[PDB]
Amino acid sequence: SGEYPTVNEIPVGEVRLYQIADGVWSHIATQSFDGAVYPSNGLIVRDGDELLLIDTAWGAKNTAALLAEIEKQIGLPVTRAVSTHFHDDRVGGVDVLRAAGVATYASPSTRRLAEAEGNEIPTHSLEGLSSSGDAVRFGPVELFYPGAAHSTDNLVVYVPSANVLYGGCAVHELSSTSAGNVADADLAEWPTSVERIQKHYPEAEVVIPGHGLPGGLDLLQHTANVVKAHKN
Ligand SMILES: C[C@@H](c1cccc2c(-c3ccc(CS(C)(=O)=O)c(F)c3)c(C(=O)O)[nH]c12)n1cc(CNS(=O)(=O)CCN)nn1
Ligand SMILES: [Zn+2]
Ligand SMILES: [Zn+2]
Repeated sequence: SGEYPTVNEIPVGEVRLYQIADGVWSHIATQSFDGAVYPSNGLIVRDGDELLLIDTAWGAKNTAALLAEIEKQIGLPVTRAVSTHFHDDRVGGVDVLRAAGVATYASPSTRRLAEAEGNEIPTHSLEGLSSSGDAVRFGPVELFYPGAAHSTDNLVVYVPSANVLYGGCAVHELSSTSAGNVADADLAEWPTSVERIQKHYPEAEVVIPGHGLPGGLDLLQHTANVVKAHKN
């Protein structure tokens, strides 16, 4: 009823939306993985009379529920989606999106890694993001490649109209005391990549992690702190 939703308000298979700013929402869903349940976030950004989606809802059925929740709560069509890295919490549901008429995008690096892993594969390649510090415009957002962090391909997303920074899984929530799922991470490079984010988006007012509660710019330093402690 107004607070940012958590697993306890989200059974696996339901999706909730949360208004971040004018024309900016996060989507929250839950999924089971290796016998434990986790929340995950994505983003929705108004693009005139259309919507841009950032990341799936972690699974085909969750992503179908996401589209249904968007129709219920917003009522504008999702025309494009960007996946910010290759794991299932970002691309699982791309097939559902593609069958719903959504054009799906990711960097070539994400597409290659998704294909190699057996995950669903966005249709279109996002060029211009292969070097750390690269940025490109995509509808109402800027996509930024900070360097290797949670994964080698992770992208972050900035909504300049609202100073909203969606860090994806390269950014952790303030309550975290570990670095999450680090199987594909570069713990040595991650702090440098976070520093690049901090330098590029110093005016960010809301920072949204890939999992957990949004906050302010402090999430960036906190992430560097937990990653460094994990590496150690
Ligand atoms: C789907 C995704 C994934 C699944 C389950 C959990 C996560 C997590 C995660 C996020 C937060 C916490 C709480 S916290 C900051 O306090 O720790 C946490 F405890 C874990 C992440 C992530 O951090 O963003 N991602 C999660 N995933 C898959 C792979 C590679 N697959 S693999 O089977 O593991 C190795 C085989 N190659 N990596 N990530
Ligand atoms: Zn991941
Ligand atoms: Zn993640």
